[PDB]
Amino acid sequence: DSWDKDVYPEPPSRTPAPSPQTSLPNPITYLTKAYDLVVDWPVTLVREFIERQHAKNRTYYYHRQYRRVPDITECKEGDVLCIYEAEMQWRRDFKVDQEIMNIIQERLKACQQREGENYQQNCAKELEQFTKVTKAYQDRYLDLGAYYSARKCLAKQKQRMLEERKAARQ
Amino acid sequence: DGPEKNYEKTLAILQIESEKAELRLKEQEVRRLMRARGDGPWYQFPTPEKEFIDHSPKATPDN
Repeated sequence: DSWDKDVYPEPPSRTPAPSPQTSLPNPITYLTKAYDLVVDWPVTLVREFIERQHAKNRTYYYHRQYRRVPDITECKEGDVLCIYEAEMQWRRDFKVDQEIMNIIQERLKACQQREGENYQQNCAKELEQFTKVTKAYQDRYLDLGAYYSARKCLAKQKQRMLEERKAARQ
Repeated sequence: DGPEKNYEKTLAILQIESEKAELRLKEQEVRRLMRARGDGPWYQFPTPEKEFIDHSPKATPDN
């Protein structure tokens, strides 16, 4: 379980206790007990052996955080070095935002499947987060072309800010 | 080798290409200005030579 509930929330399961009002045996319970004893125990033993071997030959890998280079806004046009660094960090942030959108979509699908018949009521916050992140994504990356760039994103943001400022005049 | 090698190599390549483009535009402007008014080393069209003018006194004084 590398994943954490902070980024992939899951409500605690509330399963009811059995109430076997009938006298018949339960083939589901018998098959689950036999399935555990026959399949789950050897698989658990194999995985424990594998994990013991991994703990013997344990190694590590890291994350490689990048630091913020100067952006496209604060250096002169025609300077290909600053433009290159700003373009690379913008493409990096673009890919990160793609995966943020993927995380929100996974969260929404998990909410819908977990709630089932009550998805129209108790998935309100998941749908609200999905709508807000969709609106922000549409504000920053939507109309950019197949040659999307930091310069094009900046031009779109400046046009949107100009329209909002003009609307705020009246 | 890692991402930093390709990153810095791309930066060096971009610097070389940008300087070459700047120099090509400068060469075009310099050539245009020189041919418009020849005052630099280039487009120096010839002229009859001084060293074959006879400066000796002539048979006629009015020369």
